[PDB]
Amino acid sequence: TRDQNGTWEMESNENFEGYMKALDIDFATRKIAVRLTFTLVIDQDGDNFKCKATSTFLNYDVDFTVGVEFDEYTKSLDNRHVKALVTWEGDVLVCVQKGEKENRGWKKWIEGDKLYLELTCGDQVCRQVFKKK
Ligand SMILES: *C/C=C/c1cc2ccc(N(CC)CC)cc2oc1=O
Repeated sequence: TRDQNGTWEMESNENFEGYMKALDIDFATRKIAVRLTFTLVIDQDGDNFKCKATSTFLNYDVDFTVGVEFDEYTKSLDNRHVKALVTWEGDVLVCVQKGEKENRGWKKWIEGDKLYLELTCGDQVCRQVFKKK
């Protein structure tokens, strides 16, 4: 399915530190961030997405339209400027963040009532799995 609407509670988190280290997140923010569980709230209407990931400390907010390139200032993460583009590869939602970092982006897909998120930077791949609340 291409329907990722929902409130999604973290079930698994693998190699979050490696991804954040690849982004050069400072040590203290990174060490706290690796410890924390996230809820992902995805508000999707056709091609229009609003994605909010919340923890007790760090936050992530992005709005986009599938297939429309946009400037992203990554800000609360690594404070960089990228040219972001979100598209479908089958039922996998693929984001490429064009900029200083290679292989930077993410992939989101549904596999049996679970939402998978892959965060990529360089040769680092973080895998997070969420359950629909
Ligand atoms: C497609 C959604 C990706 C995504 C990206 C994120 C970046 C940073 C963070 N945090 C804590 C809330 C910083 C450690 C979370 C996050 O969640 C996501 O789903």
